[PDB]
Amino acid sequence: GRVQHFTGYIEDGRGIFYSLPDMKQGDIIYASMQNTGGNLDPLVGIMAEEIDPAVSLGQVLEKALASENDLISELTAVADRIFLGWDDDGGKGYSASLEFTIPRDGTYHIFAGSTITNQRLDKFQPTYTTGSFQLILGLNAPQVISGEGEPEGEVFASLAIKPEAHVQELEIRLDK
Amino acid sequence: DTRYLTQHTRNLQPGDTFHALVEPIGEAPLPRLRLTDSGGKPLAFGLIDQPGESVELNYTCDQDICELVVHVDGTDGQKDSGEAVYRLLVGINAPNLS
Repeated sequence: GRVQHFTGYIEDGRGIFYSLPDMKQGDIIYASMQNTGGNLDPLVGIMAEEIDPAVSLGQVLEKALASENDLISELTAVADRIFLGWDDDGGKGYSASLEFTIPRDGTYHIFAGSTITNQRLDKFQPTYTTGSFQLILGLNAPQVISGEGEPEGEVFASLAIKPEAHVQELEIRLDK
Repeated sequence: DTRYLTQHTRNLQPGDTFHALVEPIGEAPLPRLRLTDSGGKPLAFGLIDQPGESVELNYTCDQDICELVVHVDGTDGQKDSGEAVYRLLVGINAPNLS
């Protein structure tokens, strides 16, 4: 069992990607993603090659859908397609416990970000969430999904390089 | 005044079902029904039934404990509807229409 720690910040549901080069078929990947601050509802996923989930997930945001289980259906279908394995937004075992058996040799990527959920009871208003987190990564280490993580062996992963536009102006007024 | 509604339900035990229904008793427009957790995160949709007048809704508890909150969305309706009545049918284990 080999175990690593990571911390980071999700700025309105844009996630962070971590590279896992030369993984071996039959390896078991264990991921735990816990909220450390803010209202972030964590979303963990594992992929083979990198394609950007913000585009696809952004389209789910745009749907002011028929009603709630329409969102379940649409998020379920998108997550299943984008990731080889995924696990969700908050709950009892903190937020993201995800066991994944590696199907073949090669480079893999785990995505750590926001789910899309409702926060409020005054109106049904589903959005991405924001905040800091701790990610526990385990290679053949079952204790990671038990809520106990200690850094254990050799490094196998680190931070994966894409552009995001935001611009504004306003009027500044210096005087007496 | 009150254009949206919630009801905090009882704590559902592991592997226990839930049934819900809305019916316009005062010939009012059709509402959206939903089930959500104690926080915001939602669990279901109250679908519009075969007849076309009832809002049928279903869910079963998979987490360790389920504390639930039924929503009755009143945003798509008659503008300033002084009277709008609804009959909210809610129950745990028997699908019937102590």
